Amino acid sequence: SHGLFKKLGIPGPTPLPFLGNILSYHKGFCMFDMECHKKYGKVWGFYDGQQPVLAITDPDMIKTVLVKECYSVFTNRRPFGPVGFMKSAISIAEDEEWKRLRSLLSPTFTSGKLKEMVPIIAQYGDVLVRNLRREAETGKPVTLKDVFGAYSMDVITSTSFGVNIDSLDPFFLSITVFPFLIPILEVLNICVFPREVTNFLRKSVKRMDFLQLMIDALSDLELVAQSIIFIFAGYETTSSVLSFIMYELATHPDVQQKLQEEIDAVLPNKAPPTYDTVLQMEYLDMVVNETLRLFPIAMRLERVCKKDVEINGMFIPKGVVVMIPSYALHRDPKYWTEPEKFLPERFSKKNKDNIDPYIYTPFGSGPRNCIGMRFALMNMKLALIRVLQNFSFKPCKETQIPLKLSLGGLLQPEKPVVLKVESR
Amino acid sequence: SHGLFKKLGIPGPTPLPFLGNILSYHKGFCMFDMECHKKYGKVWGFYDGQQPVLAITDPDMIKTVLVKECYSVFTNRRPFGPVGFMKSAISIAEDEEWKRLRSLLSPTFTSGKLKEMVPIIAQYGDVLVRNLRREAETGKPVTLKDVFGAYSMDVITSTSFGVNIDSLDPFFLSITVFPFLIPILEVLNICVFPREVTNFLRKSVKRMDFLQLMIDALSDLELVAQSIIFIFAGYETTSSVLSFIMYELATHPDVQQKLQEEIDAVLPNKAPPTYDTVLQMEYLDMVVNETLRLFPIAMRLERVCKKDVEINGMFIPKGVVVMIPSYALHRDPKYWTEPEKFLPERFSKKNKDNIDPYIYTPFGSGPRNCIGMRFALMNMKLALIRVLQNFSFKPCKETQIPLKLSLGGLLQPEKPVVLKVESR
Ligand code: HEM
Ligand code: HEM
Ligand SMILES: O=C(CNC(=O)C(F)(F)F)N[C@H](CS[C@H](Cc1ccccc1)C(=O)NCCCc1cccnc1)Cc1ccccc1
Ligand SMILES: O=C(CNC(=O)C(F)(F)F)N[C@H](CS[C@H](Cc1ccccc1)C(=O)NCCCc1cccnc1)Cc1ccccc1
Repeated sequence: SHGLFKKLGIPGPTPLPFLGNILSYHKGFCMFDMECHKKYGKVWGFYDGQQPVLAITDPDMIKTVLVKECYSVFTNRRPFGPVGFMKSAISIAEDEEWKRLRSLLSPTFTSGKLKEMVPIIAQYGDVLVRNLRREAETGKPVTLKDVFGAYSMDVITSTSFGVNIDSLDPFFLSITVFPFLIPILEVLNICVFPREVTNFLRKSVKRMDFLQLMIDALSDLELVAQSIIFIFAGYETTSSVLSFIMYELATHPDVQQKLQEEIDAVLPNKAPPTYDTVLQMEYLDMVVNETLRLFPIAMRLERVCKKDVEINGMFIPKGVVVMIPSYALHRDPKYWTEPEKFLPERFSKKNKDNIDPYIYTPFGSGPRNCIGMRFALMNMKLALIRVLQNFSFKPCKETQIPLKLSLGGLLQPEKPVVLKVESR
Repeated sequence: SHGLFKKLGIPGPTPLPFLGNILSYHKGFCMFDMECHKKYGKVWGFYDGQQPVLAITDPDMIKTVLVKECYSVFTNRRPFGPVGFMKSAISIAEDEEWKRLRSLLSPTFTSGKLKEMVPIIAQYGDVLVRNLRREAETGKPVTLKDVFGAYSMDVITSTSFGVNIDSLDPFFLSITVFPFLIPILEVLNICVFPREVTNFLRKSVKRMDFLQLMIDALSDLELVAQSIIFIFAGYETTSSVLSFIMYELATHPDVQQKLQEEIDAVLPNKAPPTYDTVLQMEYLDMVVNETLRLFPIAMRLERVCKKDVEINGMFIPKGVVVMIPSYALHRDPKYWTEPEKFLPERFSKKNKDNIDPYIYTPFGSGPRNCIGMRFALMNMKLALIRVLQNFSFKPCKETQIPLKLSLGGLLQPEKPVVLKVESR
C-alpha cells in the first residue's frame, strides 16, 4: 500500500514503513504543506501511516472536489475515532446520515435567525466591556483569549440554549499509525473526548434557539452530540480568531486606528451595533478576512474519495484522502504579493475581485462548508465593535513579536496573546 | 448497540454482553436457524458479537433483498477478514469493485463456453472410473470425497488453466466478538488463508480458459485472487455435493436404480455424455436438486444493508446484516411435506411448479447469485453419469446412518462418507 503514488506517477516525499510520512510533521501541519507545495507543485501525495493522502492546489480541481463532486464522490471527511456517540455529530457523520442533519440544522443561521440574536448578543458585550474595564484601569497586561473565551462561551450558551452566566499530539499520533486500532477503542467506550467532559454536558439542560429548532427525524442522545459541536465551535473558534485579530491590530496601529475611525463613523456617539450597521462596515470585514487569510484555524480541508474517479485530468482511486492545504494556499506568493505581511487592503472592493474563492477558503466551500460561517463573522464583529469602541491595544513587554504558531492541533499561538489595553 | 432489535420491535433471543448470541451456535449455524424460525416466525434478529443480524423468511422480502434492491441497498456481503490481497476476490469485493469483476468474469460460463468443456471434462471421468475400478474389484469400502475431490481438482485445474494431472471454529470465532480486530491483523499480513498456501498458488502458472478470458480493466495479483476462489469452489463444492448424493443414492436404492435406468436409456450402450444429453435427463436433475434441498452447502445468504430502508413494510437500519436461512427454509414443514426425507419427486415437472424460487435458493438469487451455478450442475452431472453407468453403491458396515451434519463451517458430514461399491 506504500507504492500507490509511485504507481500513479504522483510526486511526493518517500514514505517510511508503518510511519508513512508522519515524521515530517515535526514543524507542524503547515510548514509541511508549505514545503511540499514548493518541492512538488500543483499536486503531491503522502501517507498518514498507511493512509494515502493526495494534496491538490488546482483551483478547478479544488472547486470540483468541494462543490461539483461533493454529493457523489467527496461527501465525507477522514474517519475520526474513537468517538462513541459523537459519530452522529454533524461534522463527523457520513453520507446520508449527514444529509439529514445538515438540512435539519440549516435554518438556524438564516439572516433572520441571526438578526434575532443581535439583541441578545448585545448584553454580554457590555459584560465583556466591563470585564475589560477592570483590567485596564489597572495597567495589567491582559490575556485576550481568556476574556474573549469567557465572552465566546457566554454567547454560545445563550445563542443556542438560553442560560445566562457571567463567565468570570499525545495519542492521536498513535491513531495515524494505528487506524486499525480505532474500532478497538470503539468497543472500550474509549473517547478522544474524556468521558467525564461528555457525562457533564450530558446535563440534558432541555426544559419543559438552536435547542428549540431541534425538538421542533431527530433523536435525543444525538441532540447532545450536536450541542457539543456548537458549544465548542462557537467558543474556541471565536476566541482564537478574536485573539489573532487583536495581536495584528496592535502590531499594525495604523490599521487599528483606521478601523476605529470607521466604527465611530458608522456608529456615532458610541452607538449600539445592529445587524444592518455591521454589514456596512467594510474595513472591518477586510480586517477579519485578512486575519483569516493569515490564520485559517482549520489549516486543512479533507474529503474521503468514496469511489474511483478522474477529475480535471487526474485519476484518483477509491479510499484516498483528498486534501486542500488552506494554510499553504493563503501564503503562496504565486497568488499573494509579500504573503507574510498583514495587508487588509487585499480585501478592498478595488482589490477583492482579484482573489479566487478556491484559494481563499477560511470556511471551506460547497455543501459541507462551515455551517456557522455567517454567525461567526457576526458574533466576532459585534465583539470587535464594542471592544474597539472603547479601548486601544498596544504591544506589551512580554508580547510575542513575531508570533510563533503552535504545532499541529489547531492554528493556535505558542505563547498566549498578551497586550496592553488603554481606555479612550 | 444491543437494543436495536428491542427498539425496532423485532423479536429475537436475548443477547449476552460482548458475545451477542454466539453461544447459541453450539448446535451449528443450522439448528440455530431452524430453532429461531420456530420460536419467532417470519422475521427475527440476533447479534454476532456486536453485529446485528436480521433474519427474514418472507419470499417477497427475500426477492426484494436479493433482486429488487441489490444494486442500491444490498450489494455486498458481511466483511470477511483478515484477507490481504483476497479483498479483491469477487466473492469478497464490495460495491463498484465487484460490479467490474462480475462483468469481466461473466462470459466464462456461457452455454457455449461450457459446451466447449464437455470434451475436456470427458477425460478425467475415465480417470475417475479407472480409479474407482481399482478399489471396487477389491471389496474395500471407499472414501467418496477423496476420489471425487481428486476428480474435482482435476477438472478445475484444466477447465480454467489447462494443467493435466492424475490426482492420485478455531479463531474465526474470536473475529465475531472481535471484528474491531480485523484491520489489526490486516496490517500484520495475517490471513485466514495461511500465507504458505497462497505463496504456493502464487505460482503465476500463466504461460507465454478462465485463465485465458482474463488476460484477454484487470490486474495481475488480483488475477491470482480470482483463481483461488475458482479452484476452491470447483473443487470442494463439487466433491462435497457428490458425496452427499452418493450417500442418498445408497440409502434409497430405488432412486439409485431408477436413475441408472434413465442414464442407460438416454445414453444406450454406455454412451458418452454430451452437453445436450445431460440437459435431457430430468430424473438426474431432480436427484441433484433434492440433494441440494437437504444439503445447501452455503447454509445461509447474507447482505450488508448499506443505507436506511423500508422493504415490504419493515424498516431496516444502515449496517444491519440481512440474512436468509437457506437451510431452515429448505426444511420448513410450512412449505415441504415431511421435510426430512429424501424425496426427489418434489422436483418433477408435475410438482416442480409448487416451489418458490425464494424458498429454494441453493445458489442464491439476483445479480450476486452463484456465478458458477450452471458449471457446477454440469460438472457434477457428468460425474454422476460416468460413475453410475458402471457401479452401484450400497451402505457399508461403517457407513454413518443417519448421517450427522458437522458443526458450522460448511455443510459437511461429521464422519466421512464411506460406501460399498459394486461393478455392473
Ligand atoms: C472563525 C470562525 C470559524 C471558522 C474560520 C470556521 C471554519 C470552518 C471550516 C474550514 C470548516 C470545514 C469546511 C469544509 O470542510 O469544507 C468548518 C466546518 C464546520 N463548522 Fe466552522 N468555522 C468557524 C466557526 C464555526 C462556528 C461558530 C460554528 C457554530 C456551530 C461552526 C460549525 C461548523 C460545523 C458544524 C462544521 C461542519 C459542517 C459539516 O461538515 O457539514 N463553525 N468550519
Ligand atoms: C454445488 C455447487 C455450488 C453451490 C451449491 C454454490 C452455491 C453458492 C451460493 C449459495 C452462493 C451465494 C449466492 C448469494 O449470495 O446470493 C455462491 C456464490 C458464488 N459461487 Fe457458488 N456454488 C457452487 C459451486 C460453485 C463453483 C463450481 C464455482 C466456480 C467458480 C462457484 C463460484 C461462486 C462465486 C464466485 C460466488 C460469489 C459470486 C458473487 O458474489 O458475485 N460456485 N455459490
Ligand atoms: O479535527 C479534525 C482533524 N483530523 C484528524 O485526523 C486529527 F487527528 F488531527 F484530529 N477533523 C474534524 C472532525 S472531528 C472534531 C471533534 C471535536 C472536537 C472538539 C469538540 C467537539 C468535537 C470536530 O468535530 N471538529 C469541528 C467542530 C467545531 C468547529 C471547529 C472549527 C471550525 N468549525 C467548527 C473536521 C473539521 C476540521 C476543521 C474545521 C471544521 C471541521
Ligand atoms: O464464508 C463466508 C462466511 N462468513 C463468515 O463470517 C464466517 F466466519 F463464517 F466465515 N462467506 C463468503 C465470503 S469469504 C470465503 C473465503 C475463501 C474460502 C476458501 C477459499 C477461498 C476463499 C469465500 O470466498 N467463499 C466463496 C468461494 C467459493 C464458493 C463456495 C461455495 C459456493 N460458491 C463458491 C461468501 C460465500 C458463502 C457461501 C457461498 C458462496 C460465497
